[PDB]
Amino acid sequence: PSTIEELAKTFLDKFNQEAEDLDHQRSLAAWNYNTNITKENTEKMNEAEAKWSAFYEEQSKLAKDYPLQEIQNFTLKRQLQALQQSGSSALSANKREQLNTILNTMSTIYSTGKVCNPKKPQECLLLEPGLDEIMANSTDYSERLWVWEGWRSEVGKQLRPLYEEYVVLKNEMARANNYEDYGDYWRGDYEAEGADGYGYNRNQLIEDVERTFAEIKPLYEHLHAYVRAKLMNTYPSYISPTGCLPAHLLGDMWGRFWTNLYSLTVPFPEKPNIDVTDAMINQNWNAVRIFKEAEKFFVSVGLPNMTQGFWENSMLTEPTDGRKVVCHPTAWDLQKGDFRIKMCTKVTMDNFLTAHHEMGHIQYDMAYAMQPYLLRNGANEGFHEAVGEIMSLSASTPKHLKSIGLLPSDFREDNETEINFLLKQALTIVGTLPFTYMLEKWRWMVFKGEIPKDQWMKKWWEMKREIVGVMEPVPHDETYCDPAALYHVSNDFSFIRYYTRTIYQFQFQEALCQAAKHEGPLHKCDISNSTEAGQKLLNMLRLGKSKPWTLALENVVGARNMDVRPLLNYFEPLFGWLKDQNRNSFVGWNTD
Amino acid sequence: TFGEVFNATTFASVYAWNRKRISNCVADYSVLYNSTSFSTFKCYGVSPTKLNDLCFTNVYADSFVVRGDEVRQIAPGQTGRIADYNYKLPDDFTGCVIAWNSNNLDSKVGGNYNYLYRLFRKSNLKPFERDISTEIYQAGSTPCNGVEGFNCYFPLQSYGFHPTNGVGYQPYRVVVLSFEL
Ligand SMILES: *[C@@H]1O[C@H](CO)[C@@H](O[C@@H]2O[C@H](CO)[C@@H](O[C@@H]3O[C@H](CO)[C@@H](O)[C@H](O)[C@@H]3O)[C@H](O)[C@H]2NC(C)=O)[C@H](O)[C@H]1NC(C)=O
Ligand SMILES: *[C@@H]1O[C@H](CO)[C@@H](O[C@@H]2O[C@H](CO)[C@@H](O)[C@H](O)[C@H]2NC(C)=O)[C@H](O)[C@H]1NC(C)=O
Ligand SMILES: *[C@@H]1O[C@H](CO)[C@@H](O[C@@H]2O[C@H](CO)[C@@H](O)[C@H](O)[C@H]2NC(C)=O)[C@H](O)[C@H]1NC(C)=O
Ligand SMILES: *[C@@H]1O[C@H](CO)[C@@H](O)[C@H](O)[C@H]1NC(C)=O
Repeated sequence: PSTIEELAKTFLDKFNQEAEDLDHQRSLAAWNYNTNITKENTEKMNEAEAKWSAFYEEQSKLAKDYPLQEIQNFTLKRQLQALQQSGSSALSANKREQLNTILNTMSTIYSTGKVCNPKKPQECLLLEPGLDEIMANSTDYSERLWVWEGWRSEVGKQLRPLYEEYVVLKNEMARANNYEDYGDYWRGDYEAEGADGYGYNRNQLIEDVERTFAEIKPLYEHLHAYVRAKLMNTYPSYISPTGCLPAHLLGDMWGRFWTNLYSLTVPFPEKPNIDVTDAMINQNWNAVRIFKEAEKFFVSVGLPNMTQGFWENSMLTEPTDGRKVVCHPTAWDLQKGDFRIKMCTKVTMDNFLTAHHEMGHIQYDMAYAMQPYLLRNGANEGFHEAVGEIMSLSASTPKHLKSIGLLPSDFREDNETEINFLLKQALTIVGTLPFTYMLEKWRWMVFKGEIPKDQWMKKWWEMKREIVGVMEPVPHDETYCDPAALYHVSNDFSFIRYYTRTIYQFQFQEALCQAAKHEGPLHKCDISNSTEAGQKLLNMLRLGKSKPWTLALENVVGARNMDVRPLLNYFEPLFGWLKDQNRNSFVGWNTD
Repeated sequence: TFGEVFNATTFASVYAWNRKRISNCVADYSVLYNSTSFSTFKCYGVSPTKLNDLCFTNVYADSFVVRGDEVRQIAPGQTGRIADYNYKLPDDFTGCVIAWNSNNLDSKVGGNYNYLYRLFRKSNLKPFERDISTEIYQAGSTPCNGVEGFNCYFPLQSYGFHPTNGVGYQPYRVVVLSFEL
């Protein structure tokens, strides 16, 4: 006579063990493919994935067989709920197949969708390493424009039909799963069941996003006017001082990041931005040294140093020996206590900075290994790169790298450079906050039925001008599908992470700096050498997904919910400068 | 005289823990207690130095291999999965526990799943009890007809040992010496 909760717990224990084992085995299988791309290794990685995938579905059904309402241990309940989310198999089997075909085709199109300009048609560059390398450093409006509508026309026509069906299937699934619509499904991820004043509801998320964006908007506007102005001197005939910005000119295929506008919008080109790569190069540093310096950083605050297995097994540089591998930074938890990083790093300041967040990931991974497999993750999708970006912030401090011999003692960063850097930070960091919020607002509304198919494009761009203060060269009707041209949209990826993650980092860095009694501007804080912050950073690092991320956060930063104050505060210096620079000009968009 | 047990090529998996008894005191603990390799050597109810002076009624050598992490379990008053369902040692235990890293021997590239361990059991081992039954663990009220299904699980699973593993999840051998007074 063993209660349903009891019996269920027993289920989990068996799961965790079966799951751990299989996950490790996939993991290794995938690690050999990555570090060693070989036809055989490809085959083996797919096979092993297939067993993991199959296994997961089987176990998910069974999980459902325990009635969620019956469980009383919330800590238990949370692993359970997480497991028993049905996949795309909680509906017709004949529908399911259709859906996967849609998806594979989309990515497929998107994957290899090449565009060709009228002139030199035979050029017909590819999205991957073609257009993108243009949009980034091209100041010809005509060039940039053709590279913009082409992609949006070509794949758009193809993607529009697919997308509509895509929507219908996903709503059928969400509804199947007692969800209002796909939108509300994705808003599940931020749900908290702690129910002791720490609970969280998928409805609260929309309100909270909107509210915070409301508080961000002032900042955004002034960044926007400044950047518009500098652009005018570059693309003088097309921009209008009381209006929005034409999209193609934002450095990327979409204006996700104004990073590439720095050359154009640098406030003081006289003072070069401080690049410590020549320092490293001339000091005959190597990849290993970089990662070792990182390690020290974590140690100095209180974190463990990396496993022996980490140095032994990890790939930290491109294989000299003719092993072709895709090279992107990655931080792996291979689930048996084997932790590793796979960035084929090269010697630059940036890589140095990167390794501090990739290692940051790893330290997270290590921190919650005592938690059970299901609970073995950061409390929501934001935290993991929210914590692996925060180390890249302390690590980049001029204080910090002076400290480790980054430059000459008493470097004395001047305010001209300091502001110059802050702005660069803002192009990428504040640049994308509106972009992102507007996109997930469109998708959320679509999924709730708030937008008809014929009003799709009309409502999308109406939102772009209103919120992002961006406008499109040519009008687009409902033949054009533009939002699908973004990877994450057309590859069925949730997208609001980018926003929440960005508000997370600074609440963190601000609580850690406030704990390391740092004084003065928040952007020069460096937490190194402070165990006080370390221990308190850990205290949340250990929980993993085990407590409602609201409690997770409140431990670190004393607040149960997102607050944008630390963002504003981090950027406050650039703010005041921007108001000055915009003292004599117009701030705002006019929609047309 | 017991050199053969320690350096044996292969070890019993923990649920079938091996028991070997010795009749001759020709062998000494000089070589053992003075050994760099032994990662653990907790002697309970005795003095590791004092061992060479005495001889005892019954000597008992149980050998088996576990997860690094789990070595802490083999000791009096220890409650865990291994101590509950695999090799409980009685509190009033007088003897000595020995363990050493066994990575190079027991884990192979691509894994060595051959060592196993008992996951469920309807109740805890009695000190030094050995249970090797393979009957399906009927957690539920519904009885399982000798096949694992909803609410009944096979109770034996296999340690996965790879050279890459973490130390805690790395495989070390263990030998426990029991003394009769
Ligand atoms: C964190 O605290 C440690 C503890 O001191 C700091 O390490 C030390 O940093 C100082 C400043 O760069 C270095 O000082 C030099 O020491 C030598 C003697 O070893 C002396 O001849 C020089 O005149 C100079 O004072 C020292 O090398 C270094 N020592 C060690 C063991 O690392 C570290 O800089 C602190 N970091 C931060 C960010 O606060
Ligand atoms: C990269 O992958 C290849 C193939 O997946 C590995 O080649 C195998 O090498 C072992 C060891 O000699 C042979 O037994 C297999 O027959 C090989 N497989 C094939 C089909 O070539 C290669 O060793 C890997 N290289 C490393 C170490 O990264
Ligand atoms: C990380 O740093 C600490 C430094 O104290 C290491 O802890 C000890 O390091 C010495 C090495 O001189 C060892 O002899 C000790 O055994 C270590 N402590 C323990 C509890 O074993 C720690 O080992 C370092 N990292 C690694 C991977 O060993
Ligand atoms: C095991 O073999 C090695 C080499 O022969 C030896 O050093 C060791 O002492 C042997 N066993 C024991 C129990 O010491």
